[PDB]
Amino acid sequence: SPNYDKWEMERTDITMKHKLGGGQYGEVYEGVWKKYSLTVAVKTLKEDTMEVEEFLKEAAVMKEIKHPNLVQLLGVCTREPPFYIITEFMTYGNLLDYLRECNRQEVNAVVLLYMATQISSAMEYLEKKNFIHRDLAARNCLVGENHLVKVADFGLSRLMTGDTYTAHAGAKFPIKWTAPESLAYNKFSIKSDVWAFGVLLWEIATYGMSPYPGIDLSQVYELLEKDYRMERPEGCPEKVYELMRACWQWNPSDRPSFAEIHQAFETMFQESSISDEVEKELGKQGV
Repeated sequence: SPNYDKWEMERTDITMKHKLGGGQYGEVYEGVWKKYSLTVAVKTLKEDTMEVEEFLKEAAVMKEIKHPNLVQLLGVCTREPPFYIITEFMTYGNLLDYLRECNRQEVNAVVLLYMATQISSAMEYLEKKNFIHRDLAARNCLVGENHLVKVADFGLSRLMTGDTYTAHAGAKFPIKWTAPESLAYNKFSIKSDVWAFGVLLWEIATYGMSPYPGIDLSQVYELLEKDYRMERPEGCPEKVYELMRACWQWNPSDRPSFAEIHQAFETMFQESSISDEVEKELGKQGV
């Protein structure tokens, strides 16, 4: 069979539970895959099916990639019109929703920088293999136990060339995460995804606050096109802000690579990562 998947397993082997985002995250449910007795996340695609392209693409990428910092496929069911995408159960939900509802005393600056390190590592796997996310965001990242964050699919595609305008019409969901270049010309590149990563860095440092909050959506386009980019989050280190602002560099040719971004995280997280040379802790972000 041409649409067969060894990842495709019997739906009957899963007992569904509570919906994890049936309200405003799609038709997402909790389940348990009986033959392993492990709790799972189940995406159904029955009702509105606004983006069959994007959910079916999630299955396609997860079969071509596997890493603990990319949401790992547990199975699928694409043999049936109500398409299912089965993944791991992440305890704390989306990174966006977690940070907004988390205890900032526990989930402090030091973990927040570490999330950005895990995510830049995750993206580096994709970029190495010529995959692109083009839609990178805290809502498109997940968090589980041991403060573990991982990047997800959500419009994850193959970059291949990244030779400008590499897209498929609806190649974005969140407008405030979409680059000025991508708003004006609908053009995506690896540098347009670097913008989305910068907005994600902002989200993490602001405990999940929305980019450019309180300014009108019809004005978002205007300001981003006039080279506007978010300011330093309160409690965010200067060193991280240099990186963050660089991800929002106006010229794509002057904008940093994932190589340069990774080295920036790697040096900063070995000021914090030592966790031994610094006695009596290091770094306190209040609010």
